[PDB]
Amino acid sequence: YGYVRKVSGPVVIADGMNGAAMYELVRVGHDNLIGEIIRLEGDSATIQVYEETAGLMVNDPVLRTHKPLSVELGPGILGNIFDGIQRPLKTIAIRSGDVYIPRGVSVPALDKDTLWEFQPKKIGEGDLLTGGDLYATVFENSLMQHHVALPPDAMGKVTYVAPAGQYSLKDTVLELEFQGVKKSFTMLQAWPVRTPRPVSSKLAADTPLLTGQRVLDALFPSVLGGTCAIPGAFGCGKTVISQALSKYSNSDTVVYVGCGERGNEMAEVLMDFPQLTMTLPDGREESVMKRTTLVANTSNMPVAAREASIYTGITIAEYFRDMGYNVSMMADSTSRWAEALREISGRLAEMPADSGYPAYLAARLASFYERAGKVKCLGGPERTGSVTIVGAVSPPGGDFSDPVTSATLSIVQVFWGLDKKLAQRKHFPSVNWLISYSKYSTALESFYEQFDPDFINIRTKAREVLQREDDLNEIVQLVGKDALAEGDKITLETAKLLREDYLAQNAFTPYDKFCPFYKSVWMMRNIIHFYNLANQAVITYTLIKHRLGDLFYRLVSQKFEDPAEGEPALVAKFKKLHEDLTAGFRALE
Amino acid sequence: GGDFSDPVTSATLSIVQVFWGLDKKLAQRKHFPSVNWLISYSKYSTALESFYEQFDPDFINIRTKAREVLQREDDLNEIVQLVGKDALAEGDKITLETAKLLREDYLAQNAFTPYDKFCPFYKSVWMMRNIIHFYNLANQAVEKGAGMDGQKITYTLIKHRLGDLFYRLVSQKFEDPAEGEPALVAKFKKLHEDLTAGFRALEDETR
Amino acid sequence: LEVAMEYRTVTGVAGPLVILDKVKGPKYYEIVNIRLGDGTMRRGQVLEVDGEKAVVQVFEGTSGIDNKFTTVQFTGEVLKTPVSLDMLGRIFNGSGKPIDNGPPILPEAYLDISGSSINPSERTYPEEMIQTGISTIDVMNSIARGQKIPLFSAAGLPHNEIAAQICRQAGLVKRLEKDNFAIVFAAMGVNMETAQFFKRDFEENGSMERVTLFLNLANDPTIERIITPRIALTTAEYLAYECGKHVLVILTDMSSYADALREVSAAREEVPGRRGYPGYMYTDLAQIYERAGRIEGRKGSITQIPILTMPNDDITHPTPDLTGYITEGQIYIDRQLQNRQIYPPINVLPSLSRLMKSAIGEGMTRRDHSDVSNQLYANYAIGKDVQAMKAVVGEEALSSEDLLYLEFLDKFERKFVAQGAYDSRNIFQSLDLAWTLLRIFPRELLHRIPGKTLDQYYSR
Amino acid sequence: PLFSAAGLPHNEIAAQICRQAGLVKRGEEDNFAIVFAAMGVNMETAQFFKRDFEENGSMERVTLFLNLANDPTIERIITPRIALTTAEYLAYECGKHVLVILTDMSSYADALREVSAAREEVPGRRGYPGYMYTDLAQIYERAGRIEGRKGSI
Amino acid sequence: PLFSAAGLPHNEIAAQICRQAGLVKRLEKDGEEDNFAIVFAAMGVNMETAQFFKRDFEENGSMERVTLFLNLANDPTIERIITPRIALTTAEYLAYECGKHVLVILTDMSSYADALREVSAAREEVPGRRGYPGYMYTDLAQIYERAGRIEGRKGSITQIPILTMPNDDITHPTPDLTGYITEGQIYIDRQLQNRQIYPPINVLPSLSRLMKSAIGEGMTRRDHSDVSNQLYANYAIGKDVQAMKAVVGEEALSSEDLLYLEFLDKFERKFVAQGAYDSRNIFQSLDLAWTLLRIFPRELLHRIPGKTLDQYYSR
Amino acid sequence: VVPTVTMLGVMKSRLVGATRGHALLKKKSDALTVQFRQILKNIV
Amino acid sequence: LTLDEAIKTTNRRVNALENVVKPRLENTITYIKGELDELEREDFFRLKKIQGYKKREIERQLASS
Repeated sequence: YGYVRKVSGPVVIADGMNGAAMYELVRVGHDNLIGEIIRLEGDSATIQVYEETAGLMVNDPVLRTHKPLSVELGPGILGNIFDGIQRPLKTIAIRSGDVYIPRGVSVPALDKDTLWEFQPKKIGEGDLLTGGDLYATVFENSLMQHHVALPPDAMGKVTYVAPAGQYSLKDTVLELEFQGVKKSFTMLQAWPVRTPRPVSSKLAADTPLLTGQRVLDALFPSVLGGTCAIPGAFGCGKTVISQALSKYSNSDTVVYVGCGERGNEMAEVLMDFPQLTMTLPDGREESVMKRTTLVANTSNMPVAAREASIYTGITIAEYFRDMGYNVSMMADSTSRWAEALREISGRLAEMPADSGYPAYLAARLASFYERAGKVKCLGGPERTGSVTIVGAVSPPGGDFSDPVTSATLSIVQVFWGLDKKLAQRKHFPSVNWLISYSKYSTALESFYEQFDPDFINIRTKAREVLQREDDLNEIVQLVGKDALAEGDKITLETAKLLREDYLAQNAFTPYDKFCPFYKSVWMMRNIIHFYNLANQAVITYTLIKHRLGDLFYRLVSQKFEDPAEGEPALVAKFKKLHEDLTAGFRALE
Repeated sequence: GGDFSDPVTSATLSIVQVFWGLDKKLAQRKHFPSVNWLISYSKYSTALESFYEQFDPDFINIRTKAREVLQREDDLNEIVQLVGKDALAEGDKITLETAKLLREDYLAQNAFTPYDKFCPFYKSVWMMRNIIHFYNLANQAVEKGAGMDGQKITYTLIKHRLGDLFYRLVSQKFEDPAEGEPALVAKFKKLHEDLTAGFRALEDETR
Repeated sequence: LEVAMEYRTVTGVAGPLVILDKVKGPKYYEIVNIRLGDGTMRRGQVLEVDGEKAVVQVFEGTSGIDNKFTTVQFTGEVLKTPVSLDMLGRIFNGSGKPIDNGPPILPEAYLDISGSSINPSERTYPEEMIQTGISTIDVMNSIARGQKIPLFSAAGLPHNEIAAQICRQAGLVKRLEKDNFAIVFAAMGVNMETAQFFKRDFEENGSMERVTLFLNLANDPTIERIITPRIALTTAEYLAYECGKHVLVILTDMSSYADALREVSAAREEVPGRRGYPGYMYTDLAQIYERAGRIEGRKGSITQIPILTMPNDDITHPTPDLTGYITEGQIYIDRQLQNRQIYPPINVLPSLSRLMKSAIGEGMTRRDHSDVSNQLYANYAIGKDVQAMKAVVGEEALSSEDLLYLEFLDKFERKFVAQGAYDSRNIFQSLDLAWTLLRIFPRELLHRIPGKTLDQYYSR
Repeated sequence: PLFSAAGLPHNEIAAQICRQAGLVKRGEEDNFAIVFAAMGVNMETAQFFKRDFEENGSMERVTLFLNLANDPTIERIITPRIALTTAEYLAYECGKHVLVILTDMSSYADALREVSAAREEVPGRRGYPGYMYTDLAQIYERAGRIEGRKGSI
Repeated sequence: PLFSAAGLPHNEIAAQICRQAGLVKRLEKDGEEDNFAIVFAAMGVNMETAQFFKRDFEENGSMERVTLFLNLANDPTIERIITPRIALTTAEYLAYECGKHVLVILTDMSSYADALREVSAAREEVPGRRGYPGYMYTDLAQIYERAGRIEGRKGSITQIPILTMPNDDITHPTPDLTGYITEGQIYIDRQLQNRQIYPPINVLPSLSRLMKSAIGEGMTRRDHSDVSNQLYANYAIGKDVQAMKAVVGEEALSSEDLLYLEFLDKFERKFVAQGAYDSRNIFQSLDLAWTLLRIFPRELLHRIPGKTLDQYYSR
Repeated sequence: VVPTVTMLGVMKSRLVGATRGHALLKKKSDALTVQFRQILKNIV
Repeated sequence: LTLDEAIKTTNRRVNALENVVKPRLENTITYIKGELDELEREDFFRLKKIQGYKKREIERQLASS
């Protein structure tokens, strides 16, 4: 019930919708075009339709949905591929057979006829349960067990519990009554993208995001449930860091979110993920897709879907965190999302602000980024998850002055700063140590000292060495290495060794594909301790340089060792090398 | 006074085939025809190939050489604005001399006197050929390097001991068209012969 | 089976628009034919509809229309262009009506323009190279079947000559690796004189069985200039994914297309967007471009080389800066090189392809492609720097290597880049020329070249 | 005010000033009561403020008006109004001197810009509302000493 | 139109022109009809400026000749959009239908553009550049194109509408349109005023389309065009030389550079400057210009032809 | 200076030219410094 | 002596000239986009408001009849 009255491009006016609500999604026309309500002036409505509105007919029916832009969560959310508006691309392609996306597809987000193995918890048929209680878990696939949380805003004494067995989402797995009225819940939960997910308490982040790369792990650490920023426009560093996060990061899940980038780039990345495979610490070999969800909205996709992809991804990440899993979101191109928002604002004729973006761009970006953090779960049993966002930025020409870049730098705690200059100089990590920073180091210092009380001092010494590296750089630039003192020469040599041996990774090489934090800490110790032990001896720089050739080779090889030997063997080898270097530095003095 | 971003200007340049872009800077310097030769263009240069070939089968090459000379001079004007003509070599110096001669002789025209009231195509092409031939011969001479100096020494040699040809070149604009083509053509052919005598007589004693 | 009603209720004419009075159940983007009082015929498109109202944008202008003698006969359609396999080898007007003195197309299908987007799951990374015959493109800025590479130009620069050369010389590199190559050629808002150039080039090309020249003049109605690239993209999509044929598309002066979209948007009383261009221009250009790509389920592909004019000879203009993000490359035409009388004035050093690595490989093209490309890049840069230094150091103090780089720069500018307008060059002989230029330096001097390649080719 | 770009320790300076605030003493009942407005602060900054204020032991004389970035943008405009009204009541109508603190005034400016752009009002420089001077006056132009009363803001 | 900015003495030089304007033909020119019968129309003028003009006209003995239509700033704004039209109608009647040469001084045309802006805004019309009405060009054409000699009558109308750029620019719509329409542009530069030269007229931006018609051997020295075109070129090239020497140092300059700098100094000091009550005969002005030119050698005088050089390079 | 699109283009061109000239002057200064170091070594 | 002169010129260009020009470019960009572009939208927005008011008044007058 409801018919269109005026169709001016994307904007659509439909009469007979007195009961419509603002921002309620609606189905327009026989083709089931999907659009969101904007203005409810009079008894009429106003809808902007995402897909092309060409060919609409006056008095074509309009069908309400009684729900805002929402995502159907539950089993089967992992692995698949979804559009910006939560449209399963893979199943759409299989059903329609052809390649083109049909104008008005109506495939449900998750297949409601597929069977998943279900088994309840030890709860009783007449017990009491509340919102967020974990009443069952499902083996969606191997090694990615999926907990079934009773939806929030739903509570009451238990009435029926489905016994363990094979079931589908259409089955009524749960039914309960709060008052005399009883409600039955399936395995599918719908939640609006704009509304965040209910939380019990925002904890303080207390565990680093071990990305497997030494430069990010030690120099500029990032904590679970913490924002991150990447100036990714070239050098494939964004692809490299995304692959590292998918394969080696501590997160139990990853939710890539791609909006408004080049279509072939998304093709390349979405073909790269299935090829990516990660080995289990127990020796098992798995596929990253078994723990990966992908929301990719190319430029050809409607602008509104491009804007909504980010919120869809963050809501998916929050739902994953609802069962205490550590999940990491990855916004492919926030600049593209901002451009989509700008286009939408221009469609709405909103008053332009700085550089043309709407005045709420900073506010909306902050609202999105504020959802990341380590959070106590809702409902029992007690557990705690985390959501960390590693959303990248694409400043125009590298000038960190655009409002998107400025707002992101103002909100994001940790900025890693990939540099194209290092990429030109053949640097695999490509992380510019001169601009990167980790504002969460003060909070992470508790764990840093618990693991090793000397590690934080080593990090401070390394930061001082990096600061003096540029000083020695202009010193050599203006007068040369001749004017450098023995201590200055030792400091410069140690800085160069740190840059070319530990601060840089080798990625492609099997020995340096993954850098454990243990190996990173031992390498940092074997570098800094040797640097000091050589420093206080000032001894002729040439003499120590000649007599430390074996020590220099050991320091260089302190990163060539493969992780095959494991932590106990590599730690012992690094300790022996450090002791030998200390003996050589002290005895020869 | 307004850049090409003007909507009328952009619309015209999106359609117009030949742009005689006059520059206000040339108007300040009182260069009266005032066409800026860096920003102007003519997309008809390809269709006129037959007419240029039949009139003079070597005009295209001399025109391209003149364009290259003008572009090179405009390019190193910025460098001179920083360092100065001290580092200018023989080739650069001769290129700038030829560019200045082309700018003040060829590209100017009074139009208030019979010298420049109406320049027929033959007179213009003869001026262009004379200037380009002088440039090419001078470049070849300074590249010869005879007399153990050559180079800018040979440039000064041709600008001092051979400067009468230079003055006749810079005054060639005054060939009165009323004298008729058979007379002006003979005069320019004689000037070309005298120019060929130079840079060969100058090379006789090896500078 | 329904004969569309021919309403005669014109109740307002203004500019290009005519507002009908009491149309019963219109369609938003319907297409309507107008029979004026004098009997002449005009075709118009339907813009925003309302209660019984329908604003119609009329082609060919609106002169002579009167509110009591003009009939507006609807159709109930959305401009399904006629598409067939025999559409190749013929020149078409802006709206699709053939102008090659031939018959109208007998269609194998009526595909609606502005086709539905490709499922991103079904895309596949582009592979293999597409030979263009221009050395600067196929050596240092290689092109792969499936890219969307702009050709940024400016007013006065010979963009159309490069367009014609690409249209003629385009071919498949895989000739030596061991004919399904079609070139949908679209030209939007060309000058009145370049129309003769395009007609001549496509009337004596020698490979007419490949090209299809959709042509839209400047004085043709604007809405034709909007529809022309969409018609071309639809025909290319059909010939690629519905006929299994590799397809290349050249869009000429999409800045004119942007201006046409600006003209249409203003007529609908919409507020102008940033810098005058409508805000939806990003969506429009993304819609035009993203139709390319390689489909896993089909053996065909679409590769775009859209030619864009950058006003004021700068990239800050909204159209080039906007298309920079969508695409993955930039092949600039430099004004100074045109002044230097190098016929292809492509500034190779500024130019780059964001995914030129896919075209370079072993199976496709030749093994030494990446090495020679990088060596040429680096040596050109060095030569430019050395020329700049010689402008200020007097050139007497330059070392031997400085003179080597100077002569290499001169040779590269005057023998490699300056390809003739008709000197078709296969990639193999283009690389042979590159090696000819490279071999001047000592074998040990080419630092960027990896081992086992110098020994193979440096011996000539 | 304190002029300090993003990322600078101005929050730490504000916390130190508030915790160490006191008269010249050259009295405790009329001593400095601090009204601490917080317009558009991050959650981590909010927890830091709460913990730092609870640690100094001066909770007995400090009021926090916290407004996170999650809260609605219009609700941020009334936070300084409420803070200054409570300060006015404490100082003029009760006597004790009040040391009003508002963090991230640029967040308040952004809230004003968003609200004005919503209603499509006449824009000043940088798209800000043309009455921003008057609003910043109605916020700032309350500090001072009134003759008949011993308070001070 | 005299282009000026706020604070520059455009009113003073306008009064000087009013007091000094006269015929030149063979230096021969009662002349009551030759008397220019100045019609002065002031729009949006500070009362001090009106008093100044009144006193100057009274003192110069022209009180029986000049005519003043005043629209002071405190006076209603709308009357500023009628005052110049009234002045031009009065000038037309005094010249064409009465045979008197007439001179008109419209003052502060920007104060007329402001009235146009106010009227257009009050009507909710579509704005143009900087919010000015889209038809400001038509109004400015209507207000300027009402001057010029007419074949059938012995009269004439010559107007000097002074203009005030808002932020001392030219891209502003009002000075831009005035430059488009009017056949001239006299530029008064802030740089010259900062250097304390009473006539700050920058001779390089200046332009007169009908300059080639007024001059000539029949009414001026034969070298006038040459002299002007050479001084302009030397001043422009010398300014470029000074700009170069500002960065390369006074030492790096060549002999020609030093000659150009000396020419600039003596041109801006001895030539441009003139007394606030002292005129200069056109032949005296040409003599001064020739003294300025003769700094350079005969070779450097490229624009001047040898025929005029022989009669003037020595004098 | 008065702000305009042409003025913006002129300022951008001036900045680009200044950067190029600065690079050229830095190269010249480096060469002169190398020559001076060689002369000092020869004198020593 | 030559190196001192060249170094002085280079340092002056790096410090004074470029850092003088770049603020000028930023101010020119801000003056155009920050003001003229904003005003153009505001002018057109007010015009559209005037048109909407006229249409609403016409509709109300017709309904009152």
